[PDB]
Amino acid sequence: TVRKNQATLTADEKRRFVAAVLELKRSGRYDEFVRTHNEFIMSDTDSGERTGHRSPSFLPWHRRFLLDFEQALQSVDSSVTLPYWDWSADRTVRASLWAPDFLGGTGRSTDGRVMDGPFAASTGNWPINVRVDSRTYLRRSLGGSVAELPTRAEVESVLAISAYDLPPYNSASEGFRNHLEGWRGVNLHNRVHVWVGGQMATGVSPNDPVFWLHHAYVDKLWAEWQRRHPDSAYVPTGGTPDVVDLNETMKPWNTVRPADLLDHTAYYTFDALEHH
Amino acid sequence: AAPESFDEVYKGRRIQGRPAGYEVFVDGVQLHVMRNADGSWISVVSHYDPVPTPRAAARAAVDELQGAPLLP
Ligand SMILES: [Cu+2]
Ligand SMILES: [Cu+2]
Ligand SMILES: [Cu+2]
Ligand SMILES: [Cu+2]
Repeated sequence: TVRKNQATLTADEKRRFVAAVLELKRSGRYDEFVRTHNEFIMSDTDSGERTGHRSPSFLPWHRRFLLDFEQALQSVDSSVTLPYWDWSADRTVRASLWAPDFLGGTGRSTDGRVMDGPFAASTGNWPINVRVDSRTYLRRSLGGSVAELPTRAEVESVLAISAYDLPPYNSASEGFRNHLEGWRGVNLHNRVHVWVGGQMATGVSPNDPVFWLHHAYVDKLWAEWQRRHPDSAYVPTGGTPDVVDLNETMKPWNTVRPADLLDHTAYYTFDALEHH
Repeated sequence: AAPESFDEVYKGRRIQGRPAGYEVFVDGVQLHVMRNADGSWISVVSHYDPVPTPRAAARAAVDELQGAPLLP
């Protein structure tokens, strides 16, 4: 019930996380998370209904999506929690993240295929089934399409933004949510997807297990923003067309509101989270 | 006011775009694309990476695909 920095996992925790992810894949459950995410990112538009992306509910929606996935992991092995990837710190291909005992490395030159780790196509254990093209193998090009992951100083600049979100509550917004998402400013969350490349750069980005670790750290940064800004909170707070207001429920669950997801501590804690 | 249509061969592949609110095709297979508020574009195979135009999104898809057929 503690989410830990990936860099701190023990060999046994890495093993159990890998095995639980692979069992959700085998049983068919994993692919439906990939599908859900793609459906939402293909439908979340700036000029219409938007829930999982490009909108204030980007953060609570991914928080609940990650909770669904973590609960599915825990049904296979109750000891497993989602770890997080602090990409401001572990910013090279040399990070133990990308070691063959954890997620495997970058893809080869020719076709971007990941050739090592538990998710390499050659293992037979990670078919890419939910996809936008014919290729059925995990791909990555770490640092190929953008040179650099965000730095801590860039992160700090975003954490300093006091307003949670602003009209028009889309990819054009000023404020924290859209700078954290990355459509404006120095670009945190979007740029990491682009830096990993392969399926992580696409609508079917949960095909790469690093998806979860990236979003767990995005989620941690929301929690950090909250501590920096106890006087700020989720907006909008009612009556906003096409956007999920604080007390409105969110699709696909329909039974939970951003209000139910602001306080992570109802569901989990971090290994380390600074006091305000 | 939609962008103009286009049709060219880019890296051996035919990319087409036309207003619909805008459709893109790679070798006759529709590619999901979306316009951002600021006028930039993305496709489903580059969905976190804004590019200025639909043709730019089509070319980015051809770059991404490395010869692979798109799936509907
Ligand atoms: Cu889209
Ligand atoms: Cu997403
Ligand atoms: Cu994302
Ligand atoms: Cu204070």
